[PDB]
Amino acid sequence: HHWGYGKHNGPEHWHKDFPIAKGERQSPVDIDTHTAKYDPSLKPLSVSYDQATSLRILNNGHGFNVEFDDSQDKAVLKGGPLDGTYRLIQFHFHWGSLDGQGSEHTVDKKKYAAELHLVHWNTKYGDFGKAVQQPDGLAVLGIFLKVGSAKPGLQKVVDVLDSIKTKGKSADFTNFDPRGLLPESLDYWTYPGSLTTPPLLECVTWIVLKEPISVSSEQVLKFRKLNFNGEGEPEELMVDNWRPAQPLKNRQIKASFK
Ligand SMILES: [Zn+2]
Repeated sequence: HHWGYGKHNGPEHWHKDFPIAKGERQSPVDIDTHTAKYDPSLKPLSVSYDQATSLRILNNGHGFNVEFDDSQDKAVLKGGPLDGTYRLIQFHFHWGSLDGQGSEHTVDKKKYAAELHLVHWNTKYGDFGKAVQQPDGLAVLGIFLKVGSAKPGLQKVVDVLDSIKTKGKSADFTNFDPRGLLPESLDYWTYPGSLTTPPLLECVTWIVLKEPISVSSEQVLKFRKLNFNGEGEPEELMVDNWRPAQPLKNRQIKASFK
């Protein structure tokens, strides 16, 4: 039936409804740090989030999204391997039922507790809908989360989860600053890939940050209390909403650092 992360509707079943699941540039992938090619041509990333305007937080049945006003160049990403300006539209996380799993991408086979994705679309295309149809339509910034000390900037998000426990629930979520989720360093790996949830379109330039951010176990615990189900239905906890690593195939991962 509808895609999900369960035994009968999980990742291994997706290809039946979305054949692209078996495509040539699918994500996520395992980052082999020894075979990644350091590229001197890669410029530094430019993250301009000081004018960012968040509007709402929503439980979509497979995770939660924090949405932003993308009607103007308020929160943009440029530089790095990107040509042009990319507007922030929303961010979401992927996590596990246990601290030893949860991330989509892995580094030398290592899995992190969760992975944050900041989705941006190329302004040359006019709207998100047109952008996903292009090979250079999206730019997604991936950040790993490890369990350790608490991330002060994540608490606002953690506190509002009670309000959107079930599928379809949404809440006002204004004045949230995404800068508080960024690691100290901006060194990264980059490769051409896809969305990790259906429709799985191959329109993404992935920018995966080397440095993980730390969050407390109490913080990730609250993520695990969300529900996949709608109100009044049998409770199914939202855990392990991650897709496993796909074949790299004809692709080379480049590093911005040595
Ligand atoms: Zn994602």
